[PDB]
Amino acid sequence: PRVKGGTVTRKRRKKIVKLAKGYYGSKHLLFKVANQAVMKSYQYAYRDRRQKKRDFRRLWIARINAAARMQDLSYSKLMHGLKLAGIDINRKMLADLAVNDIASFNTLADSAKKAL
Amino acid sequence: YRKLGRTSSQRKALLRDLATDLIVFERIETTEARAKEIRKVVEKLITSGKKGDLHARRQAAAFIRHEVVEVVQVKNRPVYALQKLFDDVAPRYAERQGGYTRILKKGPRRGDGAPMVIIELV
Amino acid sequence: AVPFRRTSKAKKRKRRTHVKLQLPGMNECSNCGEYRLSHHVCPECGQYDGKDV
Amino acid sequence: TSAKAVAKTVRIAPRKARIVIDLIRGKQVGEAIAILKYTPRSASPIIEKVLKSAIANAEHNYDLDINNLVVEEAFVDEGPTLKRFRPRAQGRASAINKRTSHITVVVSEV
RNA sequence: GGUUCGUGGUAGGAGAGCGUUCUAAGGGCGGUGAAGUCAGACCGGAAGGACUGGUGGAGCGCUUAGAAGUGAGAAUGCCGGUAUGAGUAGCGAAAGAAGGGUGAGAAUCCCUUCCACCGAAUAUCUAAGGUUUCCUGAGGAAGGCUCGUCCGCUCAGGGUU
RNA sequence: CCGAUAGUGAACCAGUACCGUGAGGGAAAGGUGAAAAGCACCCCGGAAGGGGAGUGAAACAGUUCCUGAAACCGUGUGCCU
RNA sequence: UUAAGUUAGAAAGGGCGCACGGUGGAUGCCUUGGCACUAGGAGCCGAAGAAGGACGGGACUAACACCGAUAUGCUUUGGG
Ligand SMILES: [Mg+2]
Ligand SMILES: [Mg+2]
Ligand SMILES: [Mg+2]
Ligand SMILES: [Mg+2]
Ligand SMILES: [Mg+2]
Ligand SMILES: [Mg+2]
Ligand SMILES: [Mg+2]
Ligand SMILES: [Mg+2]
Ligand SMILES: [Mg+2]
Ligand SMILES: [Mg+2]
Ligand SMILES: [Mg+2]
Ligand SMILES: [Mg+2]
Ligand SMILES: [Mg+2]
Ligand SMILES: [Mg+2]
Ligand SMILES: [Mg+2]
Ligand SMILES: [Mg+2]
Ligand SMILES: [Mg+2]
Ligand SMILES: [Mg+2]
Ligand SMILES: [Mg+2]
Ligand SMILES: [Mg+2]
Ligand SMILES: [Zn+2]
Repeated sequence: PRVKGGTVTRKRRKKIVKLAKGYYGSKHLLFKVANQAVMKSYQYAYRDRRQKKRDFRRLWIARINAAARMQDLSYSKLMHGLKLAGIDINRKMLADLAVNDIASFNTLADSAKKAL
Repeated sequence: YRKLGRTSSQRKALLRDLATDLIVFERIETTEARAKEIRKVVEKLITSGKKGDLHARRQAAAFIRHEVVEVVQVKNRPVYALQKLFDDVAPRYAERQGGYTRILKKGPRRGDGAPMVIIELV
Repeated sequence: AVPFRRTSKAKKRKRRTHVKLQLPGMNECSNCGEYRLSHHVCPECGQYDGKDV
Repeated sequence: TSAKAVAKTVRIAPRKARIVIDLIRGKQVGEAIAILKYTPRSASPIIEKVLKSAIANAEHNYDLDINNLVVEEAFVDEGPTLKRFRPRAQGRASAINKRTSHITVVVSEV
């Protein structure tokens, strides 16, 4: 029996074109360039799930550095201080205190100075 | 002066044809560019007419076309464009210094969008 | 000589920003009561709006 | 409330009809008809007949006020293309698209 | 069921599967709306699968097996459609003008006048070749490189002794 | 076994049209509806084509008329420029 | 008022999203036609003019089909 290429092709290509929603010009209309754009988007998203983790740690460190220099410590001294003190609060939590509860951050910065 | 998409001899022929038409019919419809050239040539023919003497008649005769305007019936004799210029048109502008013609803007022609005008004696 | 790349829809549409007609220069006549080109004769009345013929 | 007329498969290229239809969009019908009368384009007469047809529809069928009408919508859709051939040099024939237009005008009160 | 060690990968080996058409058998859905089609923020580890609503208007799933014209993005692939270049190149040697007419509409059809061109031809016969193109009356979709009321075009009648 | 790019080259006036001096080469092109009930009449328009009205289960089924994807062409606008 | 500073808004046109159309003829459903076979039959026509054609035949007939100046049919036997 003959199997004509009916429907499966259109269904598969239309899904890929829908994933290219919002892309510029031909990239959200045409299967050949949409399929490239979607493959490339997935590759970037994979790469950026790793890069995101690096980027946020750089942001936190920069904020901890700013708040620590207001207490006459560098980031490198404060983090050494907190390690010697035995304080295990991570950079995301420290950066949060440095923006939202500076009084609490100053308390930890004192604990750091004491350990040094 | 305007070149009207024509060679020198073609342009002289065109100017003579239109000049005669305006003297014969007294009101013609043509393109704006043609009308703006015709006013110069027709007003000079009427000037020759106002001058009236044989020398001016022969200067006009060198330009005006040998066309019959009408047949008057006295026997019946024809009236030639040159006779009309010197016997009919010229005298009616005896007291008027210049400005024997006027151009009324009509509108664009269907087939080529050419801006058409009425040019008329007065 | 020949297009190196096809022109995108956006680029084609930008090029055509200036490919358009202007509105004709027209106005309502008093004697006619209808629109006419300025400095032209009004056919509705059948003469020049000012100068009677 | 609104009245529409369509001229289907008019033998004029859509681009050539659109450049004119763009003048009358949003205008009062009186001004629209004037604009078309004094726009020297092949499309102007064709669009005028569609617009006057739409106005007649508005007056006869729906009993709207003709003095009060505005061109609510006007647009040109592609019709079926006539395919022709022009003989070029060296025995080659080049395609000629004799394109057609569907010209729609909608008129409304205000 | 735990424990331990593993899980980058081209050619390539191995395995498990998804989906398509058809058949069988069971069991179903469907004019209270089948397939297809469109949309969506749903589900599965993937291939993929549902649900809901629009369109559609009569056929189609599911389970287990079976059989294959069984899966496309590339072949300067084949066929069709539609873009881009672009309102761009081009519109194929040449003199036209105005008045009058016709017509829904006229640079382009008809008439008049003037102008211009060929004239050992761009004139008159005639063979070949073509085969109705000839005449008359209607026509203006397409054809005519524009227009068209006109035509070697369309439709009727005719016409060659 | 095929179901209209398939199956014959040919589902349709196909070895036709068309190409070629000739031998020869050689297409494209299926579907209104159950029934013509194939849109009287009115309106704009020279016509074409529309808008009503009517028929029909449906006319967004209107003489090539089941469905009607994508490219491509437009109108409108929420956010951006 | 002056000065210094800051910030908004804009669309000739364009982008993204959505909605609604057009074009186009994919898809599904359908089948007038094909494809491969099986069983049986039949395997030749022609000077008594074949195969295959040309031109004709209708009230009007361009085409197809049918027919041959007895031409869109004639005689006869059966069926209905
Ligand atoms: Mg000379
Ligand atoms: Mg040649
Ligand atoms: Mg691996
Ligand atoms: Mg590893
Ligand atoms: Mg293997
Ligand atoms: Mg099926
Ligand atoms: Mg479909
Ligand atoms: Mg295959
Ligand atoms: Mg392809
Ligand atoms: Mg260019
Ligand atoms: Mg140029
Ligand atoms: Mg040019
Ligand atoms: Mg020429
Ligand atoms: Mg010689
Ligand atoms: Mg003739
Ligand atoms: Mg034409
Ligand atoms: Mg004629
Ligand atoms: Mg076939
Ligand atoms: Mg199909
Ligand atoms: Mg159709
Ligand atoms: Zn006036």
